[PDB]
Amino acid sequence: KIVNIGAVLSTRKHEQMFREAVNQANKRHGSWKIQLNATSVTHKPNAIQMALSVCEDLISSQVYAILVSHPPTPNDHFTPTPVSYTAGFYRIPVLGLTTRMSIYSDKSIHLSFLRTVPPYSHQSSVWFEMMRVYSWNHIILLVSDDHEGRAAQKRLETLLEERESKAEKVLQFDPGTKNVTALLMEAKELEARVIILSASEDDAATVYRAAAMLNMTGSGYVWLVGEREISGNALRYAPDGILGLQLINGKNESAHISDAVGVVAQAVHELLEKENITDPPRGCVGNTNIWKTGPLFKRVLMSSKYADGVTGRVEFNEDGDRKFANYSIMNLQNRKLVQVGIYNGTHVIPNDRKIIWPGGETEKPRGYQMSTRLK
Amino acid sequence: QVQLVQSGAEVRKPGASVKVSCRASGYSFTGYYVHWVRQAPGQGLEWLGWINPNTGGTDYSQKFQGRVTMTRDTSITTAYVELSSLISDDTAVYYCARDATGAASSPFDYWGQGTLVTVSSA
Amino acid sequence: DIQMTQSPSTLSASVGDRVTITCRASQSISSWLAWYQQRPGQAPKLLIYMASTLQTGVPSRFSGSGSGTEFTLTISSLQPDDFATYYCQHYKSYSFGPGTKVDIKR
Amino acid sequence: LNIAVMLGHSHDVTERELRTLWGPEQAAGLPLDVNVVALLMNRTDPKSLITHVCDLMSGARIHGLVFGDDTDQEAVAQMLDFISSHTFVPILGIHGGASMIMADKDPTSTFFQFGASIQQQATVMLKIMQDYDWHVFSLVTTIFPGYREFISFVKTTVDNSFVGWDMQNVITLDTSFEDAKTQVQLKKIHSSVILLYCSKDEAVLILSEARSLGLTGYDFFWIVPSLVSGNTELIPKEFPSGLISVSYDDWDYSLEARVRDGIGILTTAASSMLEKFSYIPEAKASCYGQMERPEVPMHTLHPFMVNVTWDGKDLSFTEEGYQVHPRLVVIVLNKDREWEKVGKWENHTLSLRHAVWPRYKSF
Amino acid sequence: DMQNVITLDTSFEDAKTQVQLKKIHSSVILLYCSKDEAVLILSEARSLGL
Ligand SMILES: *[C@@H]1O[C@H](CO)[C@@H](O)[C@H](O)[C@H]1NC(C)=O
Ligand SMILES: *[C@@H]1O[C@H](CO)[C@@H](O)[C@H](O)[C@H]1NC(C)=O
Ligand SMILES: *[C@@H]1O[C@H](CO)[C@@H](O)[C@H](O)[C@H]1NC(C)=O
Ligand SMILES: *[C@@H]1O[C@H](CO)[C@@H](O)[C@H](O)[C@H]1NC(C)=O
Repeated sequence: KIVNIGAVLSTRKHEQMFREAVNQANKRHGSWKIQLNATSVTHKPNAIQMALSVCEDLISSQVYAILVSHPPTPNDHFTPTPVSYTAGFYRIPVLGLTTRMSIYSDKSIHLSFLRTVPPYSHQSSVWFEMMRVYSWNHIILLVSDDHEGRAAQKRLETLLEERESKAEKVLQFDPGTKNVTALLMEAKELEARVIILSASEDDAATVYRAAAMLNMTGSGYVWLVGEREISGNALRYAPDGILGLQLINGKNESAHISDAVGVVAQAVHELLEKENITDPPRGCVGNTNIWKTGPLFKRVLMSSKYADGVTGRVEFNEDGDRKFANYSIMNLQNRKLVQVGIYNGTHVIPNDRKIIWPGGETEKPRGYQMSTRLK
Repeated sequence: QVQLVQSGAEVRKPGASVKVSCRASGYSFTGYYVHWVRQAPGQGLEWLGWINPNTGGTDYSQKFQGRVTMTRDTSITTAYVELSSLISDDTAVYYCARDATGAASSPFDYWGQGTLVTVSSA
Repeated sequence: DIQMTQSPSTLSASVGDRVTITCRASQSISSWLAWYQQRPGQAPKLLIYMASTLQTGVPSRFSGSGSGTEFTLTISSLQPDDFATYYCQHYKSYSFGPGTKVDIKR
Repeated sequence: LNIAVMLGHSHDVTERELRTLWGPEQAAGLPLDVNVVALLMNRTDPKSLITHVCDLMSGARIHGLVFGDDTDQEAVAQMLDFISSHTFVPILGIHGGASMIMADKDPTSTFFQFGASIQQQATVMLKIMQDYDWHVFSLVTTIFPGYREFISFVKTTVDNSFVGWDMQNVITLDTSFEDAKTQVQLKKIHSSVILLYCSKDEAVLILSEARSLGLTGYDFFWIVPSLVSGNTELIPKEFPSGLISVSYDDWDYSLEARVRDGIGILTTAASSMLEKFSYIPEAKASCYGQMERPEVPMHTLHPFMVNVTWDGKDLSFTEEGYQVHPRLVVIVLNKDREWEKVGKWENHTLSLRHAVWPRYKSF
Repeated sequence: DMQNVITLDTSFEDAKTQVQLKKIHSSVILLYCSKDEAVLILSEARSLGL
């Protein structure tokens, strides 16, 4: 009765401290045998080298789950796709630590991928909650033409159609285009002036520059900005009055690992105590049979829910994303991020700090407005 | 020198809350577990739980769940345990012991002098 | 979990007499058992860890044997300071037995 | 210039290599001769696949990869997409595990599969229902990945069509084997045509529930997607007679024909690239060893494979990577507990049917 | 406007009961059965929106 867990972590010191955390998890009184063995490997820049290392080290060591964290370089995407596909070939579940990309939500691509961090598409729920409390009846979405962007747009439309309301129009941006002046010019002649932005950092900076040069950041306009579109170079181009979102300790790898090790330990205990199980294949070479207990492990992970984590209660939906996550509403004042609101799930609680708006106005502006110029 | 210092004897009415401290010196406080074991008179040792100062992880016995709270402070290397809903059977002596981190072959190498808690209606 | 049973409940012997304590667990625990000595009004002291190796500073008279579910504590010569209660505890259950107390025969 | 093809163990490697080599030699001679390298393996584990790909990379700079499979594992499609997304070598899917087109292709990837996505399977089923004059609708669905987009697509199609199907309440199952609210949801529909959307085991469970609830009569018509009836050789007892579905098998095609078509597609793409640009494409020197972010200095093959004609067969591909005109043969469950071809859709995106209506026997 | 009379062949059948109960589209339904039979019929019809 030996259960092994693999880990793909950014730095050696993090690997050692998380192995120590796994050992501490093994110090529980209800655990007897070796239910959590610690194996770690650094993120190799080469994709096929990483796949070979995983196939030769983790799968060969009878891993029940693999933990993959953020790459050491946030500038590069460095997606965990190479290990996710290999794990999904054998139906071996994985627990993404801080992978916020909205590509693994669909399990038809990543069969056995799970993550404890909500994706960028999940911010549509927070946007809907903010709209329901600030009376943003009319909205306009500026979303780039990307799979993450398409998923976010679909989720936003699905949540908005519940109130029998729809956005005026939706514009698509190419992933890397520069001449976005026409889209903003045609979006200016709209009754609604509450803009939600969902794009990349460079695209967000380009949109900010285009709005600044077209005087689109004046009084009355409200800009809703996600987590990705404020971080990085956007701080040097975002105008005042940005209503941005930020994930509480979202990039904190230590807390996510500490929660994930306990969650996976409890899941392993439940799976072992549930019924008869099938051992993982000893070698990754020459075997074309999926794990029989893989779907059962995924089901028990989905059904798992524990509040012992330092980041609040940890639970997974049918799409493998965290439910009831904590968001912090950030308002850009004097080119500095100010925490002005919190989001504990389906509820927005503003703080005592005043909320400024683009154009220098302090009073809360209206949303949809008329121009009395009817074509 | 490895030494453990606890609080003095306390008497509390039933249904109240009692807090017991445990100060460690002479070794890495974060690098060793702190385990709390009680012993009623005329009865053997009874285990309550343990706290890891390095990560703050708290483990509690299923019998004592919902009443035992353990906190640690790295700045002063002191551990505190809080117990609520005291009953007449909770009158015992509480000891804090040291356990090695990662190694599972050194059970309670050192023991403190112990703290006596008396629960009565007088 | 795992329940620890100690036998005999009470043992009385003269000074220098051999002392044998038998402790049994509910199921197999391999060799993860430890023996403690606790005098009345005093904190417990660890004598043998892992039931095979003696703790540093413990007199050589104490010895441990057994494996699996049955473990035996053996004292070659009883001493006046050895009149205390002995407990057997498993590592990953933190469960202590009822305790065997050595008293002067009378 | 060089194409490497990997097949299964069903037939002999030498004959397949010879016929693939002689394929393009029949007609439409390329300006530069192209050779075919054939490999045979009994296993398709990811490490073996990537090692074979790297070995083929050193094989005189293989430009195109054709992969054949004999197993039912669909993760090989994801593995091929991952390989093509970081090696810049186009990969073409043939019959086997790679035919299950379900994942969203990476924009930087160059993976194209001969299989038909469920997006066009929905249109084929709608056309079949039009041919049967079935203007009533019912969607009994379960929580399965990639089905919300299909539900949205079919809702938009029915809402934006002149046929005007009677779209009743859509049944979305909360979880499989619930046995608590599933019966109420299945009994809340009184229609005649049901388009199921779930996995094979979930399909069997739902059909058993319908049998218990008496929803398998003469007037009840059940239509299921390709993945439900993917294994045509395995017919569970819970499937009633007359079960209409779509699939793609060797009834009208063959593995040799499919690999020959893939070779022709690769040759035509190479010829188009040579005609538009005098530069000759070349494979990467090393398999994957790089010290910096990958980049493509030359033009990719995507613009050169959107309008392709092969001796009268236009096997073009869309932006996603699926065929514009897939076979997607429509089949029904015959009274002998076996699947029988009843229609085809490849003909100019039109459905030609044998017109056999009373196939719902009371077995 | 009398419609087709629905008769329950066997108690707790749960197979032919549903198809017979789907034939009636009227707003008024009469019953002729025992107390437990009436309870089970109402339980079956509650899921049918009747
Ligand atoms: C546990 O993981 C380590 C990796 O540090 C490995 O060397 C060892 O063989 C593993 N043990 C088992 C029983 O899998
Ligand atoms: C992560 O959180 C822990 C406690 O929750 C804290 O000690 C640590 O400083 C945090 N790290 C970062 C980078 O925020
Ligand atoms: C979110 O934050 C609030 C207050 O900051 C806290 O009460 C709540 O528990 C947090 N959410 C979770 C899931 O812990
Ligand atoms: C969020 O907090 C509000 C007020 O504190 C409370 O009414 C609501 O139930 C909370 N929601 C969640 C999901 O905790």
